[PDB]
Amino acid sequence: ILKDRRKQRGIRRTAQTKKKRLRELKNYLKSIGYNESTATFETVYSLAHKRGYDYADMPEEKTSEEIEAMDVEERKQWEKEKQEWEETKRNSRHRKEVVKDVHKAMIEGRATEEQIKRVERIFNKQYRPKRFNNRILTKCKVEDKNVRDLLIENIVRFFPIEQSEKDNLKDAVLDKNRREEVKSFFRKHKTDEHIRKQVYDIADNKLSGRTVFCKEHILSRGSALHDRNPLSYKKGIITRRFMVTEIECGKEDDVISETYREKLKEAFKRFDTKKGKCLTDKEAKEAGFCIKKNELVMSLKCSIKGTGPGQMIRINNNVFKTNVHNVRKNPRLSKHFIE
RNA sequence: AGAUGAGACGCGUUACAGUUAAGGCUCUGAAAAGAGCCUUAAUUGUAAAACGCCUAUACAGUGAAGGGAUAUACGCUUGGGUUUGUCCAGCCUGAGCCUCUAUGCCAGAAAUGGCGCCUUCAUCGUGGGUUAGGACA
Repeated sequence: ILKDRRKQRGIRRTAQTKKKRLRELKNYLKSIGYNESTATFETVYSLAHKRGYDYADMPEEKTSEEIEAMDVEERKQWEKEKQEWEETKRNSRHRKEVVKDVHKAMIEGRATEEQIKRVERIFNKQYRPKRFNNRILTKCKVEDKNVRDLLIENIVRFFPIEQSEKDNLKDAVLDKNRREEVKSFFRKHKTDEHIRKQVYDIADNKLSGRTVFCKEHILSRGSALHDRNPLSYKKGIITRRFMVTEIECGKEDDVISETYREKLKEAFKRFDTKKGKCLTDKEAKEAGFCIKKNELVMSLKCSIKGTGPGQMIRINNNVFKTNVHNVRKNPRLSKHFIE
């Protein structure tokens, strides 16, 4: 399964793009004349980390009659999109706000309007171009959404009625005004319910125009090295910080902080707990815990068990858990081991 | 009835540094208390998140000029980097080309124009691509 590979790819490329734009903003603000120790630079640079989300303002707008229409998978995916939008907007700002703090900071530093527009360009510049439209190349190009009229021609051609009302049905379905007329003939002649969902799927132009033939005949130890999340390794004790929700009920004794361990124990005692499985977020939130500003549940340092210094490698500041362990040490990771 | 692919916004982890709150230790002081160190949590700032391989004939920015459907490329053909002991997928890209495919944004009923986009020159720098997926050894 390559879905986790795609997720890691996206995180990697997003971090690289953020590196590129921070480097360009750093270079341009140095080229203006004020490098450091001037409060315009710290303000604008700290704004640049959290630049905002104007590109997808109100993403995937949809009406409730459409929410009642699609399949279970698509409506669960749309609920995921709605939850993603709600979760980001509590921590994301729209970019026109971030532009406003950039303007405030740069006006406070008596800069020119051309410099403000140039910083605006650096903030809005797209580095890796959105190249998405023609990506999947499932081909029968060797003969052995842009196909709308051909597709309804394939659907309607099996109806017993004569060709002229087939053309009128085609003209009714390609035009968005005449949908009630399609319901009129669709009540008039009783076909399968698969025919309604299919025909009104071309009427709503989902991704079905690419799964198609050529137009003339429409008629372990392999790749991964180590764990994703860095661990903390200081003076011989190995720990990693966990959120309270993420701590499983069977692992409460592993928390290094004693007082929060007792509070988690009486949290499991006060509320109904499931023995040894992961505990819920809002279920944990009602008990006595300090709240965070942004994500709204605290974090507690936890001890990692079962592994030790025999696998730990150090790439820059981070310390990871090696997945392959001994290959005799692995030659690719042989230079980064701790001992 | 299901799967490959692009671009960000965010969250989370780690390192360093600062601040606040709570706790512990030491010194000083007649005492109130003052100072310093350590632990936990919250908050802020900067940085890292494959190892590596390839690329300076490259990559990126700015300005000017020209083109922009008689056109470009996420396309085709043929090569290359990732690439190894060998072969792929995916991504990125050189040359030719418009045969298939794809062709964004804004104003305008439209014609059309302006942005995005492509090429050249000058200037400024060092930057860019791919790496968590497989199969045979």
